[PDB]
Amino acid sequence: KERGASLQHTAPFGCQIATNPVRAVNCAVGNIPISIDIPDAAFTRVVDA
Amino acid sequence: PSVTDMSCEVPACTHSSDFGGVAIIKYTASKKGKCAVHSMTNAVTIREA
Repeated sequence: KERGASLQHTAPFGCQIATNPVRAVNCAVGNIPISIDIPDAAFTRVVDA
Repeated sequence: PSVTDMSCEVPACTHSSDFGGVAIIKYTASKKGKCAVHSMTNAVTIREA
């Protein structure tokens, strides 16, 4: 009864939390590095373009 | 055949063991025929003769 607002409503940065299992979805915090090792079949030489 | 209005553009070049340089030469000729290509500079070698 005197439980107050859950973390679903009070957590900053718009985190959406689901359970079974417990997880925090779409917490807009910081940035992220992504590395792509692209194969060589996808590329076309400048002269062919 | 004789030629005129020759221009040379290198859209992509990489100094490597393989043919890493490609050059597109726009020209105007006079008639159809076989022409020899030769580099007057020793630092460049063309695969096609």
